[PDB]
Amino acid sequence: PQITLWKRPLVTIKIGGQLKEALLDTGADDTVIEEMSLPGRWKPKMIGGIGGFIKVRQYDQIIIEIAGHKAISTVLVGPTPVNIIGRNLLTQIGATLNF
Amino acid sequence: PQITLWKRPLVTIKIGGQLKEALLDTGADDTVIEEMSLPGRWKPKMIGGIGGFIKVRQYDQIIIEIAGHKAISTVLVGPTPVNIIGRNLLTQIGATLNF
Ligand SMILES: CC(C)(C)NC(=O)[C@@H]1CN(Cc2cccnc2)CCN1C[C@@H](O)C[C@@H](Cc1ccccc1)C(=O)N[C@H]1c2ccccc2C[C@H]1O
Ligand SMILES: [Cl-]
Repeated sequence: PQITLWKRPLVTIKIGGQLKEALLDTGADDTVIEEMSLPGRWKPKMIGGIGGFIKVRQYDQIIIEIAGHKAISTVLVGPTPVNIIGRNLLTQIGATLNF
Repeated sequence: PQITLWKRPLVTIKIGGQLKEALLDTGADDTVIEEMSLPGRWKPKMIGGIGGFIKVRQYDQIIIEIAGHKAISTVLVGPTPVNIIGRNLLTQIGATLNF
């Protein structure tokens, strides 16, 4: 699709076998999902936003589907106020910002 | 142009007559610029991101140029880590997210 930006560019994702809504975020380097149970090994990380930092669980090689695109990438899980799809996955689905 | 997302989507902006670099951010509702001297009336506001909220100066009806595209909009100024161009201005220059 070509997504206009009058509202938040939200898409449906599947992660850990669960359907969720997430924000396509060109300003985010990484993909960060709200606190959930996810199976697998992980390692701690801290990531920085506009209001400071949060601690997350970094999961490598996680299967995730984004607006029907089947992907495999690193997914961070932590106390983000919104599910965020960042550049690591925007690149996998071939997204571009056009003007 | 059409900007891929292998790298941060950084562009040159002009604000207050001064050239700066900024991030085109579809995940940002608003536009927030690092602390700078900008003429004009303003009022305080809070904006929230990962990590919490920050207090900024809200300037209404500010002229700004984004990668050669002029626009007039609300611009926030405060202790943001990076200059961010949000949806309020992305929509004004006709930007879309495509995949
Ligand atoms: C990987 C991670 C997600 C942590 N990235 C960010 O938070 C980066 C941080 N940098 C900075 C950075 C910090 C440290 C290291 N490298 C980079 C600045 C830009 N953000 C990207 C933003 O797009 C993220 C969104 C998330 C969000 C959306 C809706 C509601 C809550 C949170 C964001 O912060 N948006 C907020 C926002 C932003 C600007 C203006 C107004 C508003 C309101 C709101 O839309
Ligand atoms: Cl859960």
